[PDB]
Amino acid sequence: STIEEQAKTFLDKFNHEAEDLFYQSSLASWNYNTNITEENVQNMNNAGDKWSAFLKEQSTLAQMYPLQEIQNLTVKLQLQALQQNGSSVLSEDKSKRLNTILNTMSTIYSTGKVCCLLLEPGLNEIMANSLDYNERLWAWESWRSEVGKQLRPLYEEYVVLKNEMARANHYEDYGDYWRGDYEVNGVDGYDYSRGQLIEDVEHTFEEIKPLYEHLHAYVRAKLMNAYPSYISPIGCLPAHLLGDMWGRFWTNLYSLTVPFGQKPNIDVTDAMVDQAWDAQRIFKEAEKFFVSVGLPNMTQGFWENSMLTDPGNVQKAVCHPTAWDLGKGDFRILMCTKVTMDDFLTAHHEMGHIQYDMAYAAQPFLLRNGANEGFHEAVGEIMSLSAATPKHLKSIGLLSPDFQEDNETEINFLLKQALTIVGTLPFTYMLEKWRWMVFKGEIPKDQWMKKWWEMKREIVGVVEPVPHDETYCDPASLFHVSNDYSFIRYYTRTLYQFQFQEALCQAAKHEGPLHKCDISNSTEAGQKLFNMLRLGKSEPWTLALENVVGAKNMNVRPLLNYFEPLFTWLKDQNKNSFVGWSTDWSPY
Amino acid sequence: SVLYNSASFSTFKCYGVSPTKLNDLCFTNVYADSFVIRGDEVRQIAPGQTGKIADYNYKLPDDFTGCVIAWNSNNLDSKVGGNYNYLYRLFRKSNLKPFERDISTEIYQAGSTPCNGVEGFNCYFPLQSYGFQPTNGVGYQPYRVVVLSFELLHAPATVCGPKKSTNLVKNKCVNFNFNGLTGTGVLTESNKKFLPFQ
Repeated sequence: STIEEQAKTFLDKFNHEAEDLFYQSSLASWNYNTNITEENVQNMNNAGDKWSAFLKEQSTLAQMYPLQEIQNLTVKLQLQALQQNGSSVLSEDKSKRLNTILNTMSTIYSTGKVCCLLLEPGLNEIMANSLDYNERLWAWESWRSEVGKQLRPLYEEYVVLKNEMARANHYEDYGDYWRGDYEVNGVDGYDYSRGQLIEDVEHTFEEIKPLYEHLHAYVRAKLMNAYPSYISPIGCLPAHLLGDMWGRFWTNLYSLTVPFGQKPNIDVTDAMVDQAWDAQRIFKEAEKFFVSVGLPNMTQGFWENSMLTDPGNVQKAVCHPTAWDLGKGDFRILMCTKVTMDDFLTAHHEMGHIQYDMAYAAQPFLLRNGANEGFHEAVGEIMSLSAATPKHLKSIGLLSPDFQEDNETEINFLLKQALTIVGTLPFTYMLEKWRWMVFKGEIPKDQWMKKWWEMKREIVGVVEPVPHDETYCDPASLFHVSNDYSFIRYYTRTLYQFQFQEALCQAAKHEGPLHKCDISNSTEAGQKLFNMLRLGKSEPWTLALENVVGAKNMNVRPLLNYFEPLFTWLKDQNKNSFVGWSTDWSPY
Repeated sequence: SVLYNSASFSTFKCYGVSPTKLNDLCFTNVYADSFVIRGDEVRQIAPGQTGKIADYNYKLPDDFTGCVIAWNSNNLDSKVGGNYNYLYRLFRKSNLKPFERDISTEIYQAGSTPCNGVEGFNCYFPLQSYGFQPTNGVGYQPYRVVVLSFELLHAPATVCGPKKSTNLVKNKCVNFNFNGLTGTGVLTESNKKFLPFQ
């Protein structure tokens, strides 16, 4: 009969059996987290084995159905996640060799060879809060001469294996496969191929470049009082003076730089003790945030199936901020909720992932999840950003409604968020572009460390403290590279964090910056956000973006409105400090 | 009337005939269609709906003038660890007429590969299973729906139940309605007993 009619029957049969197998793998993982036992580890492996075997079995029979004969512009998006092959498309002997490289980069990164102590939070707190030039430099050089030296033969074979695997699925290289998630493959009219992702990203970096120059020059000028000999006003910042092994997280450098000493950063910990909270009480206060905005309420079985309190040290249990999704209406959360401000900001960041899956609960399993990677994290960042605004917390439970800040307080708030949100923005764009040249062939095999430091001074602005040879290796020690994860998911998270906040605050009769917008007591911002959160994998992200913001690509303009008081203050404080930097100065 | 104010049913709705009017009305014969479904399928049990449940399992007539009894449950039809004892038909070669049962088992045919005793490609198993688990949400909870059908034929109805009784007062010129006779007079004690069937 009809080819498109029989294709829906094959997908309904898969969804009626995949939800039962996926729920078993998620239920077995919760048993190990509740009680640390060796029996729960085997149950999780046996549950995941049948999931990988049933998915691979149905993927073989799905290749017989034609993909180009889809005219409904909906079934094609459901066959892409089913007909996937992954790293098992090559030979059987090369499958175990490629997976072994991922374990070698993770074993060395997990173990500590510096004496003993680990990297995080062990060595991370050493090269940040010590205030010395010869102390934090020896720890950074010892890590590259032990960890980076044992990754040269492993990283060379990682490029040749990922290149052959990518060409088997009709592509180009490893970097081209990551760009295919943003390609529109469903509804036509909004053309956005993989080649379009090369642009736009490079255009927004030029407009945000003057903003990054005022932030990097402020941190460089602060350390001149402690290092008057090495650090020069016309120089830069070495790799060991960034508070991180690679310079990604710059939050550790906030303890050394102080913008104003009259007003300290805001803290809502004192308001939690006055209202007598029991840790669980935080989950009750976080529920009213989603009800008064327009989003649906929670479920009845969420307060009895998910962990809400702390089990203590007497019970073997683990906890880490995470978004668990068991499926079939079952949702659980595993976070050691305490009584402080750190656990209150991370509560709303991970609660948005639970409300995301509840939007498309009635939709089939194939239509769940977004069409592009990194879009789920943008839903959680817009919720945690509003949880720290003093103008928003005055209309709910914690805090006093008669609480406001001045201009001296906003400086300390915008500077702290600039070392985490937009602090890792140039670092993501640097590695995303550098890997596209190594996988293709624009960089020789013996020029990986030479070209690495050349792109730092042109994008991030970090000089080379120790000239590396052809034996060291920096990108292989990354948590995303060692686990076969794409680093591009954090780039779109920063841009989409301010675009979604600008759209929800625009309909609520509010313009200008986004450090004082109100989210609660507004049923219009929640109804507009719920539109694209129900679509999922049924429609591409280009069409779903117009339902909230009103564009098809990223835009750095909403990002500049949030840091408007910070960009103006950093202009007058860095105009005596050589705004920017020069690539002529060298530390060695 | 005693089954409406009990406050023990989650959904007690009717169609056409009001719940406060069928208490003193005769009925030729009343059926009893009992079945256990999910939570989202309760809205589909209505005269004039369609989908994958009302057109393949229980079909309601267009002139249905009865009631739909449904209550919440999770212990009388769902055990610990998941209950997969209630099956249902998802796809079939044809629809089902109202008031008709089907206990056969056949393989659905999608496009080519005629399906008759052979499964695999282009042939799927329609008889699935509900996911009645106590750890799921609210929409996945089982609901034991009992649909009652009302019909009227030319045969004399044996189920009516007209009205309740009152007190007895004599030596007064009040109104009384014994059986179908309405009379107004003084009721006095009589010693002339009639026949034991008049």
